[PDB]
Amino acid sequence: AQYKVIDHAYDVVIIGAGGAGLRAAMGLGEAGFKTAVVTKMFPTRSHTTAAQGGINAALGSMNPDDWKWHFYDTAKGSDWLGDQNAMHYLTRNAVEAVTELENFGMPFSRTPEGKIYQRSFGGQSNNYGKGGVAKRTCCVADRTGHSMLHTLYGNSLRCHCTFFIEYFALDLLMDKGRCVGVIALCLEDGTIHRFRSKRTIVATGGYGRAYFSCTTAHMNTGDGTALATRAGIALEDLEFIQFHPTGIYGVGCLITEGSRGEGGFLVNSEGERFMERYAPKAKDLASRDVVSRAETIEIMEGRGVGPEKDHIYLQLHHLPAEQLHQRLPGISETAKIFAGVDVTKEPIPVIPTVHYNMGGIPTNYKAQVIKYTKEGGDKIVPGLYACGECACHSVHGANRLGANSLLDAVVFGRACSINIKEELKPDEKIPELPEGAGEESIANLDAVRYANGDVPTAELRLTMQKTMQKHAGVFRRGDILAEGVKKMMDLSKELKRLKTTDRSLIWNSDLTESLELQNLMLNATQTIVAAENRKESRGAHARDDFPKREDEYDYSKPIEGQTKRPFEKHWRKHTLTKQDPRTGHITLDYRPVIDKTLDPAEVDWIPPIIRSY
Amino acid sequence: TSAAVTGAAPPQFDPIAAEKGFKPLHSHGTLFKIERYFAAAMVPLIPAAYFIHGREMDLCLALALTLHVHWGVWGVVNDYGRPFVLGDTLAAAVRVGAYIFTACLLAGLLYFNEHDVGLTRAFEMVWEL
Amino acid sequence: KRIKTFEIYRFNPEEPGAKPKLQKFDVDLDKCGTMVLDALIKIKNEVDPTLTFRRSCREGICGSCAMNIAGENTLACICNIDQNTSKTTKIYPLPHMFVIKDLVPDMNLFYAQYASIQPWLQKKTKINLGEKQQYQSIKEQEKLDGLYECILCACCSASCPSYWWNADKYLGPAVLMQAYRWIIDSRDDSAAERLARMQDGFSAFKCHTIMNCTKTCPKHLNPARAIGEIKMLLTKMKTKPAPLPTPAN
Amino acid sequence: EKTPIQVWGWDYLMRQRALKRPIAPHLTIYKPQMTWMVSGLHRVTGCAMAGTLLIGGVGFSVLPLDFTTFVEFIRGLGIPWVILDTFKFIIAFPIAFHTLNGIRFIGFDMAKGTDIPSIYRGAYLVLGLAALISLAVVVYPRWERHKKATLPT
Ligand SMILES: *Cc1cc2c(cc1C)nc1c(=O)[nH]c(=O)nc-1n2C[C@H](O)[C@H](O)[C@H](O)COP(=O)(O)OP(=O)(O)OC[C@H]1O[C@@H](n2cnc3c(N)ncnc32)[C@H](O)[C@@H]1O
Ligand code: HEM
Ligand SMILES: COc1[nH]c(=O)c(C(=O)[C@@H](C)C[C@H](C)[C@@H](Cl)CCl)c(O)c1OC
Ligand code: SF4
Ligand code: F3S
Ligand code: FES
Repeated sequence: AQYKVIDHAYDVVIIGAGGAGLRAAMGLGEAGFKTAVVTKMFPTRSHTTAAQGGINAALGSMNPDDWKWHFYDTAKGSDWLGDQNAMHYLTRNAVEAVTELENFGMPFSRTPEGKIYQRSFGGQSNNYGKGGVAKRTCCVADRTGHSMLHTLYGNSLRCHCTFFIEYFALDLLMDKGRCVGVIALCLEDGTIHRFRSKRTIVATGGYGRAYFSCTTAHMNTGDGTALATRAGIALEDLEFIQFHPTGIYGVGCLITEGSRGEGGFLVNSEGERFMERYAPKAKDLASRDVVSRAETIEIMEGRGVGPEKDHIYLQLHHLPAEQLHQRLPGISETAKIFAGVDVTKEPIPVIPTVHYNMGGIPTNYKAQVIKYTKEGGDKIVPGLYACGECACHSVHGANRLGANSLLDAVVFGRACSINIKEELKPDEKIPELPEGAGEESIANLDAVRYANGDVPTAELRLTMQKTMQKHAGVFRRGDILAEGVKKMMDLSKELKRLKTTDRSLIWNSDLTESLELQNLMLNATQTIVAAENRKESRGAHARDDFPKREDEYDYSKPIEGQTKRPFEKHWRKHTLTKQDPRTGHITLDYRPVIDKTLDPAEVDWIPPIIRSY
Repeated sequence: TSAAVTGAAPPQFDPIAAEKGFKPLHSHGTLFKIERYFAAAMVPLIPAAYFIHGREMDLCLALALTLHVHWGVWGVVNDYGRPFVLGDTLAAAVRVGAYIFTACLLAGLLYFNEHDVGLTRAFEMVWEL
Repeated sequence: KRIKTFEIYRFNPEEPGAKPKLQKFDVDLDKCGTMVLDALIKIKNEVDPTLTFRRSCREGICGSCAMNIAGENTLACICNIDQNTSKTTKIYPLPHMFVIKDLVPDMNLFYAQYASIQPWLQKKTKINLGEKQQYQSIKEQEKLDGLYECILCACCSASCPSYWWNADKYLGPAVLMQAYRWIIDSRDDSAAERLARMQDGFSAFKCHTIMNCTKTCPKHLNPARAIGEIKMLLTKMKTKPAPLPTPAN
Repeated sequence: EKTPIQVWGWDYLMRQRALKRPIAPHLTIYKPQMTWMVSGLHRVTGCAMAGTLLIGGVGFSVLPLDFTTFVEFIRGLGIPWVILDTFKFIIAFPIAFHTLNGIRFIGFDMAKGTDIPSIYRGAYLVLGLAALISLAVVVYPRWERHKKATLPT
């Protein structure tokens, strides 16, 4: 066919308008750069707006805290797959990052003395895990992520970041391991845009839509992790797919974990607080990786509720309606509107739902993407960063901590604009593009657009999502997974039997969703193969045939004169899935988890303990 | 071919740089505050009209009705008389015509109370068949 | 098996001088979810993939599905289908918007108009961007309640016939209400000038007070209430500053 | 004198036309409601009254045919009272209503009474108080014109 191409040239181009997306844009613009921001949807539509429970920071507006206790619970939540340098940044900075929001304009809910109101949340406690339960979660009442996205958005207008709304990032501009920009389909007029820019930043959020059931938005197809898979980058920890404990039984939309930090709890068939048994001290505020597994067993064992005995109840109706107004307003409704529940008189239909993706594109403590052969360490990939849900500094490791995520976008999104006001010197001018620069990007678009074939873009997804949900669930075994990865991979062929109908350019939703599937398969696959190979049980990932957490020692027997287990035979290590998207096959390798802090002098590396909440 | 023209940044607003040169304060505020207060002072006027009659009411019914309506049909004419759909000259021409409406209504009313029965003896008459 | 029948604005802009036709779909309410959006994804996947529109969140929170269902501007995503199969529910894109395609209106105006109102925090003396929390007592921030939730779906706006007619010059419900949210933020010192921006006869005062906008907001907020309060600021009554960061702050 | 934004606003409208893009169906397709239709009625009355005050005002100046001929060149084929006592009702209502809804609209202008219940009350207690007065102002002196038709004593 025939297509129309455009060129721009920018300093820095950001493929995402998330929380991470915009905090970069706005620190980078206010620093004074030619910023382009490219997003397939208008920035208030980004998933970050869905965020509910809030954002973590030790501000102690409720009871004296230390940013270090937050660092702790974060490493804990990480299940020691989490790079502690990364988490050190996350937690010291959180105190400021969050405060900066208030100064930006975020209508934080209030203590009587006008400090930012803090709720309890899942997985946090004072005193290096030996106090009470934490009140360190910050929140605009109930729909916090929305208020932050609209705030981060508001401020994005003051810093001249010429926005490129409703363009679809196709592929990275690759010239020998260095990134020069992106190439986008413009929705509004089917034209194609080539972004020559010194740097690139990928803030595309997660891939929850790779499942039959997720809390995520229809747009979370993780095109970022494709863009970079397709530019020859290797992705990590894909297999760590947090299932949120409290997703609405039917339609699958998040009820906040906040509901629990305000005093709501989980209830079985005979209605006993069944976490007062699964996690004596933390209870219904245990980390999500452990509460969602806790829930799933009560099911298989018939203590479920409903007409079906296959989801459970979240009970809020005891709490005084005068606190359900101010503390949980937005989900009093999103429950009433979707499940018929007046949250002051009955419980809410909730089942674990695919929710967040620790997994993403490998990054050092400065948020710069990495290649890594066993040999010459982890080599930087120049001109490319990434942050938020979609990234993998692993500030999360095996299990995301509640409320860390918005913080992990705001913080590292900010750590793009700080770390680029660093090593970008006002000389090194606007990189020029290779001849034929992504001609193969558009050749794919064409292939897809006229895709004759016999399987609908629609159906294909459907069956992937359905397998992916059956085979990569909460509890995974070698028999389920191994056949999964065989099914899945016959599917990543069906793309050469794919079927569109909408032949056009100007807003072609059929064609973008087919691109969106194409990506989501490169996501789907690498996820389950990683999870099939992981012979351990740690974080969101949990095996029924490898039930022990497998580490370089054994942190029950007090280490004293144990020989270290060899790096091959233990799983306290990252998973780098590397796929060529043509053939569509994957080959693994394993980076070591970075254990040391950013500054040992300021605080100490918190060493692997018993994962017990 | 990826062999075609270099493009331009998309038409976007820029609240700050487009702020710099364009700072006049011409607040329609004060004017609006009155013409409500006016229709708010037109209230006791209208039921007094059911009751008190004759050539002295007549005058300042028509004198006060005029002022409300002049503004009214300005308000109306500024709405539907979109310069988009009308084009610039033909939109001045509905805006001019809106004073020609105001001015006329009055000549017509003034006349009516002067050489016909007046409004209050009109509203008597009709209310008698 | 009860078969509900939909009627949905179609526009194809790629076709040479094409007219906007209204398309007829039936859908089986038995193999389809509860809301309308559900039914829209059904008809794209199952019947006709060319049926184009905007969608995300799916939980009433982004506003991307805003369109005109059974006469009213509301969120396709949290809209129950008319359970009565003898009626025939029919769907249109936000009123008096320029349609790019099918259900997708050129939102760009609405968006720029937002940008106008300078929707960030501003103070009379600079302050240290990463330092302390500006005091705001609970009672001050209750004023922003009714206000911050706005998802910017543009339902209100595209429902206000003022906006239909003079979109160029009238900011319109959604957008105004937000500006107000910035003038009674007890923390924002630009009350003064932020009011100066919408002093003229069209941008602000072109509310002939119809009330269509509050009736249609799916988020059950109230834009009129604000506009009202703004008219009061443009004329008689005042914004009132905050009690100072009571010390130990 | 256009504010920075409205300049831009105009330019948009220019593009959007040059692009031959159509306009999303509005009043055609938008559902009848007690919000806009109240207002619209407030419109129609407002104008239709001033409408009369012109084709009436000027009407009679620039014509021969004075208003007192006009009352007779109608009562001269006097139609049964009920018909006539409806034109009374129609003539009164527009004033009855536009005035009621008037005080009302000002409330809305002052932020007052702008919630959906106290709005719909508004609409009814006005649309009510009008139709009621308008009939009670046409029918009450058609009363003392019947109580006098036969004087009991
Ligand atoms: C899913 C979710 C997550 C969530 C939550 C509730 C829900 C339902 N509640 C949270 C909470 O209370 N506290 C918290 O810390 N996190 C919470 N989360 C997680 C969090 O919201 C997200 O995981 C994270 O904020 C995601 O934000 P991020 O900026 O990283 O990315 P995004 O907001 O999800 O949106 C991605 C942007 O990228 C653009 N994009 C994606 N693909 C493309 C392509 N193809 N081309 C162009 N642009 C692309 C999108 O447009 C979007 O702007
Ligand atoms: C106490 C008596 C009255 C009050 C309180 C009143 C109130 C109002 C108000 C508040 C408006 C708002 C303007 C707008 O919405 O743009 C209006 C409009 C208008 N009025 Fe009145 N009104 C009264 C009587 C009348 C009468 C008797 C007439 C006819 C002669 C009239 C003619 C108009 C016209 C032409 C408009 C234009 C705007 C529109 O139709 O929506 N008014 N009125
Ligand atoms: C503000 O007053 C108004 N009130 C309205 O009911 C309204 C409308 O919705 C119109 C369909 C009704 C209007 C009076 C008609 Cl007769 C135009 Cl053909 C309208 O356009 C309007 O002007 C903006
Ligand atoms: S006021 Fe309501 S309907 Fe309008 S943009 Fe805001 S949320 Fe949407
Ligand atoms: S509909 Fe428009 S008239 Fe005002 S009441 Fe809402 S902005
Ligand atoms: S798509 Fe988010 S509102 Fe319906």
